[PDB]
Amino acid sequence: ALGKLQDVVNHNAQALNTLVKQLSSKFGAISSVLNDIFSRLDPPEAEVQ
Amino acid sequence: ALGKLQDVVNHNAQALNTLVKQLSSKFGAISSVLNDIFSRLDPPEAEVQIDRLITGRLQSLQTYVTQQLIRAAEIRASANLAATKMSECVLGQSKRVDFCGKGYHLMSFPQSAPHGVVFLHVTYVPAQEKNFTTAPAICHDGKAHFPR
Amino acid sequence: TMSLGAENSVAYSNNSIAIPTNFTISVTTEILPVSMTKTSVDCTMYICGDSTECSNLLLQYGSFCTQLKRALTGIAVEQDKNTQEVFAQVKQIYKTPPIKYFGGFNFSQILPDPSKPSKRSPIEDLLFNKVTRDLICAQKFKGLTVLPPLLTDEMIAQYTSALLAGTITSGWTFGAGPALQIPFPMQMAYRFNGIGVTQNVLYENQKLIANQFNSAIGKIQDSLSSTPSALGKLQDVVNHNAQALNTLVKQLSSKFGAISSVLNDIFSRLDPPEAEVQIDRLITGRLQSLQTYVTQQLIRAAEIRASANLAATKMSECVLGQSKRVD
Amino acid sequence: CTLKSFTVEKGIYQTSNFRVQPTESIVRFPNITNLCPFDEVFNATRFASVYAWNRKRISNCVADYSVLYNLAPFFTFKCYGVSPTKLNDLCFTNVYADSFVIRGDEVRQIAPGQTGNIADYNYKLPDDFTGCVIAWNSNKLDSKVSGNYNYLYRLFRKSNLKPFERDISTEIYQAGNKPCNGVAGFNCYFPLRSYSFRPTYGVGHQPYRVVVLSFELLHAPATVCGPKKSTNLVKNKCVNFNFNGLKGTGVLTESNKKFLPFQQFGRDIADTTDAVRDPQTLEILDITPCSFGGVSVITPGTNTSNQVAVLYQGVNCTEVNVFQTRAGCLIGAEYVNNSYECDIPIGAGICASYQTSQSIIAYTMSLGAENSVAYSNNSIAIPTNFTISVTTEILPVSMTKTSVDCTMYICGD
Amino acid sequence: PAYTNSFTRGVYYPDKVFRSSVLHSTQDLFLPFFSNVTWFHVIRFDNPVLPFNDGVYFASIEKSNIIRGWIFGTTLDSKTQSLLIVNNATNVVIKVCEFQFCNDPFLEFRVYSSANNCTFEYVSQPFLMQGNFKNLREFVFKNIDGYFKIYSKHTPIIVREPEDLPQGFSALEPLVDLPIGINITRFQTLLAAAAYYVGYLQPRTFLLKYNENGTITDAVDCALDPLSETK
Ligand SMILES: *[C@@H]1O[C@H](CO)[C@@H](O)[C@H](O)[C@H]1NC(C)=O
Ligand SMILES: *[C@@H]1O[C@H](CO)[C@@H](O)[C@H](O)[C@H]1NC(C)=O
Ligand SMILES: *[C@@H]1O[C@H](CO)[C@@H](O)[C@H](O)[C@H]1NC(C)=O
Ligand SMILES: *[C@@H]1O[C@H](CO)[C@@H](O)[C@H](O)[C@H]1NC(C)=O
Ligand SMILES: *[C@@H]1O[C@H](CO)[C@@H](O)[C@H](O)[C@H]1NC(C)=O
Ligand SMILES: *[C@@H]1O[C@H](CO)[C@@H](O)[C@H](O)[C@H]1NC(C)=O
Ligand SMILES: *[C@@H]1O[C@H](CO)[C@@H](O)[C@H](O)[C@H]1NC(C)=O
Ligand SMILES: *[C@@H]1O[C@H](CO)[C@@H](O)[C@H](O)[C@H]1NC(C)=O
Ligand SMILES: *[C@@H]1O[C@H](CO)[C@@H](O)[C@H](O)[C@H]1NC(C)=O
Ligand SMILES: *[C@@H]1O[C@H](CO)[C@@H](O)[C@H](O)[C@H]1NC(C)=O
Repeated sequence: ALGKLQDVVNHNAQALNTLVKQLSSKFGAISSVLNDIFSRLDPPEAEVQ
Repeated sequence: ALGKLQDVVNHNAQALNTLVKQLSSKFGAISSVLNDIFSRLDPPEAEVQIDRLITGRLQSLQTYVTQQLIRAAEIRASANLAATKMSECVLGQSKRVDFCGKGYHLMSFPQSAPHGVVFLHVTYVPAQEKNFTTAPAICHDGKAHFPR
Repeated sequence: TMSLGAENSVAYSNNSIAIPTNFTISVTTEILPVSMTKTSVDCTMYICGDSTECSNLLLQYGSFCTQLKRALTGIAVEQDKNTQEVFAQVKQIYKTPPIKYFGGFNFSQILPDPSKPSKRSPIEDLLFNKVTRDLICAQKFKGLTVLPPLLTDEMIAQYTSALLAGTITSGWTFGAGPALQIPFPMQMAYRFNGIGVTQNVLYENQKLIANQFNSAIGKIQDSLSSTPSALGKLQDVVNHNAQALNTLVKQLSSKFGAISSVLNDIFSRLDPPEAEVQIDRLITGRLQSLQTYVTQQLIRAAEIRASANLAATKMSECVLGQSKRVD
Repeated sequence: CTLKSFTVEKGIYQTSNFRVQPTESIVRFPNITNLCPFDEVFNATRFASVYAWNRKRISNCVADYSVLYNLAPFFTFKCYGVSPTKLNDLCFTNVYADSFVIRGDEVRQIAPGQTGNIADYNYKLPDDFTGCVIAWNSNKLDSKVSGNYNYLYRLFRKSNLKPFERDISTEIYQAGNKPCNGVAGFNCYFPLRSYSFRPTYGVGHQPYRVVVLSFELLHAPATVCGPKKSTNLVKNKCVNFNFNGLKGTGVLTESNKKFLPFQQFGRDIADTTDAVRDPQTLEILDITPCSFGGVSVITPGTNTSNQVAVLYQGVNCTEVNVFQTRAGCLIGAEYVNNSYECDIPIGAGICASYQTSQSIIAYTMSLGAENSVAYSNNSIAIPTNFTISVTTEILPVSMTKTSVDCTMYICGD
Repeated sequence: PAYTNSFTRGVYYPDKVFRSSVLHSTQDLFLPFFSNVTWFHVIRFDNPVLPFNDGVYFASIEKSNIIRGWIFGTTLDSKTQSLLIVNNATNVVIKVCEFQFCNDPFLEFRVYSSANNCTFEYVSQPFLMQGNFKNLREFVFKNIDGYFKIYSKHTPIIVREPEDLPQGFSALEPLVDLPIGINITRFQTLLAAAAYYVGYLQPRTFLLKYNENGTITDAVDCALDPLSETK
């Protein structure tokens, strides 16, 4: 019935879920926690990470 | 004449060719090939080069996907226009000017085409006109007479 | 709380009809964008400025300097085509007759004025006076240029006059096929006979129709007056292009993760083994900013193409004939 | 070349950009001849310790940084922000030298990032390191045991130190909330631990005289710089310039600006260097880029001819037949006073085509023929015959569906 | 004591860069608009020990030579460093010589506590110092990791109600940039009517407009009201 009405809602839901899930995805780094990288590895390379 | 259909085909071909050729461009590494990097350098040093390469390739793929989405939106607008024209011209006469061809629309015959549709609009075009003296109405013996 | 409107109450009944007894001719107006501001960027100058070594290091990068220029050229061609599918639908350029006695009307503010050297109408004169080191020269020294349109203002004015001289002399014949001369009191009668009103109302109230039309033209002349919020749909695209070009010349002063923001300071303070580590982050950031600008320009060009198709449909239906589509 | 093909179609194609190359080089530096004396610096007998730094903010000089290249063996140069061999052309504002006799393998802790005891409560550097670090083996001069009490070393502090902050302290530490009142009781001593030395000591136990002099590269008038020369200053000529380290290209004309006595440099709307002050006698200049532009080639087609027409976009025919339009300087065509349909769009309403010898002609666009439909008070035009015509429209309806593989395109086998 | 306002005064050139018709914004140490100012009548010994928290906005209203001293220092008892600055007709006497400090700051030069080993001196010729327009003299101060910047601009001021900081924008250009490494955290004036308009500084974003003559005409503080925040 509401195909085009639920389509936009599902698209927005998927977009928000992807955007909130890519925060726990290492973009080529040691880890994904900001504090752990800032404190538990080293000051200098923390900037690069 | 047949350029609107070749346009999308050539655009997709050029996009695919550019995406393939993007694999032969060093994004800041010693070589485009990955095995030579993973064989001639140690893991920690080659890690930076392979990360630069994977980042460049992912960015190129994302740019391709964005261009494909924009082109798909444009082609969806074109397909909706074509459907409206086929539904208002073929499936019945339309009194819209220039919509079903230039002139007084009479018929429209649809035909298949590669990645498109080629309509055949039949239009009524007057010709061989002559000048005549006209008037809004004529006067009778006391009443008026307008053309019905 | 927002007011949705007034509160009317129609009195429905088994036997009750409302038949009008007087007409009120009114002339409204609509604003539709057609074209945009064609732009062209310089890859070897926006990314690398007076930094030849930077060009030698960017040549290794992927073919990103050839797809963005191609996209901008396609956008420019599309914007140059939108001014031909709207303002150019009649092949023969018509000319208004010398005398001005079209029925009893006063088509003097829409027809071109030969006095001023612009060959435009008072309405067009009022329109071309409200839609606008300098910033233009500053953006030029960094790749961002503005290509001039194909059809100039005089050609568009002649096209609008041709679409107007064929609408007064002829009716809807010059749109379909060859132009056919028809008196204007009769053209308006045939147009009134297309909404339901018989032709026995115009010929009996022609002077009143002429006066109402003149008053409507007069009120339209004051609707596009000093009031700023009139030509908002034409200045919005200009402001968007301006804020887009300003956001792109501002990105050249942002550290994308380097020790500086000049391509001539990193290559004069660091060494080649370490130069390729801090000079590539800035290049990557500038390429991302340019790609973002190109994507925004593509979306804007798609919106402008949709608006131009709508304007062409309007010019074809409303101007080149009569349309029975409400609103 | 720009589009890979040996058969180009009929149209206008952007190829490259017109640019004028420089033909000279300006390296005007501030006229100064005095040399920074190195007697009051690390090259001396009396040294200091980490308890009391030796910070000498030197003045303007022409000291060449390539002088200590023949210093004692094992002279490390870890420049975290600059390059060692490049310290011969940059003009620094002010150099902040330092001196200390830190002992042991903790020489790596002097560099930024490390959080050793020396980096915790004996010394600290900001996270920029605008200079270099100079450290060498100091054993032939510190072999005797008489320098033990002369080389101090602080102890732990209840609070972290500050970068560029001296830590001179002589009180007694107080652990928790129990003041020992001068006399050293339990967990309370004086942070004046003297380093122990020995002539025939270990390799890692030997002290190292370390110099951590830094700089500051900014808009302030530079004082110290490398030894270079100076040349004349041209005005109406696009050349290279190296004014006070600012390297770039473009014309250097005379400006009518109003630079205040304290304003040296000058930027534009986009934060780009548009004007600079000469390091010599005060003169206001204007850094304008070289005369550039954009080219465009008008080609009638590959297999129809071999002639072309260049379109220098944004040129007034006085910066590069010849035709000056409102879009550039078209060089290679001729403007005929006729009017035809547009075949090759150029700009400003002046298209081109390949018509009759055979040459590329330029002409104003023809909007169409001129028809004058007579309008009288009583004149109708009723047609007397019909001509059925069949037109055709070409509209796309679909697109080739594509699919990509990440594990095969982004990453090979 | 009293409290005068600080309407649109306390703006200075942050960097040494000429800009024409721009809208720049830096996170420097300016003076908050519409802030309290410790109005002290030194006509009467008004000699407080006001701190030097992140800067000061010392101003003065006099006739000829009333206020001529801005001695600095933090622990001014016997050993701390200081910054003596008098404005005699010849030149400035800028000094950093640590020496004795007398409790009485009265001045000719009469303090002269003690002379000893110094670290830096300055005899700069460009000294820091209509009839009805007596003087509107303000002196901005700030302690950075490097040099000790000093901003000032002597402008005429009209006569009006009892002396208060007038309304009107005026940028402060720098005069001296002497290098120093002092750890000063206090303030002390010297004089032999007065304004003593001390105003404390603090970090705040200030959007400042530059004219086509290289002069600041107006500036937002971006923290006063939501209108400025939107501006
Ligand atoms: C007339 O209208 C009323 C509503 O007011 C309705 O109830 C009634 O049935 C109608 N009668 C007829 C004959 O339509
Ligand atoms: C109709 O309304 C118009 C208002 O513009 C008025 O001028 C005219 O006299 C009216 N005519 C009749 C018959 O009411
Ligand atoms: C005929 O038309 C012309 C111009 O349209 C006008 O000047 C003239 O008065 C008209 N004559 C009559 C009788 O309507
Ligand atoms: C049309 O209106 C203008 C208004 O300025 C007037 O000057 C002109 O005389 C009018 N023309 C006719 C034919 O009424
Ligand atoms: C030396 O440099 C100063 C710096 O401004 C300048 O005023 C002076 O003219 C220069 N003298 C010579 C001989 O170049
Ligand atoms: C080109 O130069 C001529 C002569 O100096 C001048 O009149 C004209 O305005 C110039 N055109 C442009 C576009 O600069
Ligand atoms: C009308 O045109 C047709 C061809 O288009 C022609 O054969 C015919 O003679 C013309 N005249 C008529 C039908 O009266
Ligand atoms: C600041 O000035 C106002 C107005 O003069 C006064 O009421 C207030 O007590 C002063 N002090 C503080 C801390 O607000
Ligand atoms: C400067 O003086 C203040 C005042 O107590 C002090 O807290 C600080 O440690 C001193 N040193 C620096 C570098 O601020
Ligand atoms: C701005 O500078 C110009 C330069 O000629 C000068 O004429 C004008 O008086 C200046 N205006 C102000 C307000 O300083």
